[PDB]
Amino acid sequence: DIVLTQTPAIMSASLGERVTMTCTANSSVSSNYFHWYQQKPGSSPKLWIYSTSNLASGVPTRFSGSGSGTSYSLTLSSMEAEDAATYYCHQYHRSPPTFGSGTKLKMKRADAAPTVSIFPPSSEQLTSGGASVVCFLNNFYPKDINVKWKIDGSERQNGVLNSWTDQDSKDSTYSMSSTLTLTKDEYERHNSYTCEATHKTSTSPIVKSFNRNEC
Amino acid sequence: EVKLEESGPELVKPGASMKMSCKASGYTFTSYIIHWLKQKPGQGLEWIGYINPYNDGSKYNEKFKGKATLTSDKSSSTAYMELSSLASEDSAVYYCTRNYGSDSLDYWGQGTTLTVSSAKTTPPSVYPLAPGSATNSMVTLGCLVKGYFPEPVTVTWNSGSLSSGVHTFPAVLQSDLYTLSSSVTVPSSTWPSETVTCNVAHPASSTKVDKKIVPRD
Ligand SMILES: *[C@@H]1O[C@H](CO[C@@H]2O[C@@H](C)[C@@H](O)[C@@H](O)[C@@H]2O)[C@@H](O)[C@H](O)[C@H]1NC(C)=O
Ligand SMILES: [K+]
Repeated sequence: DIVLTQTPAIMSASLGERVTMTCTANSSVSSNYFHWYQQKPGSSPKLWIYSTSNLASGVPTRFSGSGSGTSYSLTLSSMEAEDAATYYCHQYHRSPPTFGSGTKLKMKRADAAPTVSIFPPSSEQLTSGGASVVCFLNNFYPKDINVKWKIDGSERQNGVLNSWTDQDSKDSTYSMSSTLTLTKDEYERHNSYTCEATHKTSTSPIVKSFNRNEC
Repeated sequence: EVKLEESGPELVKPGASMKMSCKASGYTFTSYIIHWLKQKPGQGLEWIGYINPYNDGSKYNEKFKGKATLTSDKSSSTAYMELSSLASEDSAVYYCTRNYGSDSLDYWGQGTTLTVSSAKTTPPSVYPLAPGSATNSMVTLGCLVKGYFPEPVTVTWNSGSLSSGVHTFPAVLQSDLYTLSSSVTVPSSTWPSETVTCNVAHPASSTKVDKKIVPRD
């Protein structure tokens, strides 16, 4: 199980920029049995480069590969939006074949403020004895964001589930969902629920509120 | 067209075993080795072993030679992997893939999501997310998918969503139950005028949900 170390682990590139990523093996591996794969979130890997430098069917010509011995590289002459993905190297010089830890290549783009939307518990959920308040924070960049929940002015930290999408295929922004879940009894003891986002695009939080007396 | 079709997601209890399948079509099954690989969430790929359906010979990662047994059925052009004495760390997506020239992996199955856990298979509750009674040219709606186990769930929308207007968030586990959400942003002239529906499938429990996003009254 020959160790393959990929560097960098994470990197970003603007459109049109040259990108090179490397894979270093702990032992020498024949260039005929060195391959690269691309994987996008939620999908199977795709053969990208075979035997060091041959492009698989359908792979854009802006990609190339090179190397021998222990040092291999995948180069992208011009970063494009559809190239944001994780790339893995693979050696089959010996059994067992092994794969790299991956280089996650991201797309740099212009800053975008989150568009914030808040939703009260559905009448349907309220019959279950639970109550969730949901906040979407959509189409922002960069990924760095902080979300706070306030219940009648006091911060709530317990019962909050946050999840982030990876970069949108089209505009390359991130989105985030924040779900506050309480018991129905606890939910009905308060008036207003506020989700507050802090992001570099605004010195003020971007916020939305829902109050129970308005609905 | 070459296709590798894997069996569905499954939940298995600690200490039991799992057998999953990889159905090959569109080429001569017996002429190509099939590899089986493991991928944990947020990790790279780990090779388990291969099956040569020509001579029924399988080769194993030494790590897996006790736990894994790879077989094939020439009668149905199907390769199988059995994993025995399972524990929580066997939870992963498993791929079958075809060995091509110089042992590159050209065609891949869609993956089988295996969860090993003491928890119970539970179908999702799906809840509509509609704005509170308090509009812009665009309106965001959503659905909240709660209380299910195991992964995965799929969400598809019937809507007038705009460019980069659909976001389905990776599920988060809490206390043996998953929460997932999905948002859709549509022009405000399309809703509540035209019907918007969140369609959720949970293959592990053999359930679906077709939830209409109704405005709050
Ligand atoms: C594999 O290599 C890792 C990185 O070490 C560096 O690169 C290798 C190829 C050598 O040139 C070494 O002198 C370098 O410092 C190691 O961190 C790792 O321990 C190695 N793994 C094993 C199992 O030996
Ligand atoms: K319905």
